[PDB]
Amino acid sequence: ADLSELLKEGTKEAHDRAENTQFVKDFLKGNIKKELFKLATTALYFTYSALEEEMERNKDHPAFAPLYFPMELHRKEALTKDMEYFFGENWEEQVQCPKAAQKYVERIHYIGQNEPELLVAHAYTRYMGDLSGGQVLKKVAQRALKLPSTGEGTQFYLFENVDNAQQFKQLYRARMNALDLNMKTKERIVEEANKAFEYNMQIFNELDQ
Ligand SMILES: CCCCCCCCCCCCCC(=O)O
Repeated sequence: ADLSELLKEGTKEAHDRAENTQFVKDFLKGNIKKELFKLATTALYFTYSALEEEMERNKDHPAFAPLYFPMELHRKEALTKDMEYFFGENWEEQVQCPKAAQKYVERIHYIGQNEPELLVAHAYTRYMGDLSGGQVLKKVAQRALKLPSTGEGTQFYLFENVDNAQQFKQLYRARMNALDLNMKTKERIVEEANKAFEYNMQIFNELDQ
């Protein structure tokens, strides 16, 4: 069956578990204060820094190259702007990676250096969710934190180079389903995606504290 279909069915439960964490339910209610949002944003910066370093490393690898979208998808530059807004120009000295995020970052580096055919599990799960959810999450955070109308602090959530998210999600899915993969590796990709949702849940719960 289609890898996209296997990922939908094989990750529904782990997806729902992460969506039902206390941090997510508080955020969507607007109950997320600035300092804690700065920590959550720090976690994203280190996560997407790692993910995009590994996608660039495998940009020519046949099990990943069709999904290399630096212009359309990469978030590191956007997150850098958000970190500069929330912390100021010397933001890099002010942060440290949260422990569960550091564990996810290590797993991304391992996957990209040792099992590049699984890197899609992380890219799909992160960027397809980002594209669907960006506008909703941006509005919630701008209102709750009273952020500037001009978009400072929420550039992570805006895909400046994706004209239409539903058309791009469709293109991305069709390319993923066309990767030449047997059922052995497709099942590992589903298990790696569930692994990602687990790291996701662990980062949320570390934020909740
Ligand atoms: C989903 C709505 C809340 C967004 C708040 C930002 C905090 C993100 C924590 C998750 C980090 C990525 C983990 C993963 O790879 O799944």
